[PDB]
Amino acid sequence: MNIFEMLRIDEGLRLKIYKDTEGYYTIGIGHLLTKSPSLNAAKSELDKAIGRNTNGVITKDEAEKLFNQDVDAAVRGILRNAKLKPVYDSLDAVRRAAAINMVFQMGETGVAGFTNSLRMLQQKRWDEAAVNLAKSRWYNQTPNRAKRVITTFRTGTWDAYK
Ligand SMILES: CNc1ccccc1
Repeated sequence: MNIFEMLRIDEGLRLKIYKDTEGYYTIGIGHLLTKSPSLNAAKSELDKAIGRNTNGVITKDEAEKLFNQDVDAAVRGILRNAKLKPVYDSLDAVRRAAAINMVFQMGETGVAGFTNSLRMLQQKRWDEAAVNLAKSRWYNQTPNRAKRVITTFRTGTWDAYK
């Protein structure tokens, strides 16, 4: 198990444009295309990302390419965020994957509002952090996925993904 396998489980793989849990046009392995309610706008974003006229359909290779870029961009974003970087750096590799998972799902900004969880995670108060993390819109809207990510934060193991 690793960050790529973890997010592949949580996000799935779909080669046609679909709506994510929030109703936003998405493709591949959780690659958000747009928050716009326009399908044509999403197809435009897809063509831009892939570099060809896709007509709402991509290959597995293309999906995995976007997935690579998205994971890489999530990590690089964390490291350029003044609030997230110190907490991330303080974590072990397993919990770092849980950190990337969150940023991948809700964006950098969404996570930065977990100020109290971030502090508990840096202090390594794992049970407390796990309790605080679940007191969120994130947990309430996606409980099963959030439980897995929180368990990873709590334990520093891959038990929730086995
Ligand atoms: C709580 N998730 C998270 C995300 C990014 C860096 C540290 C922690």
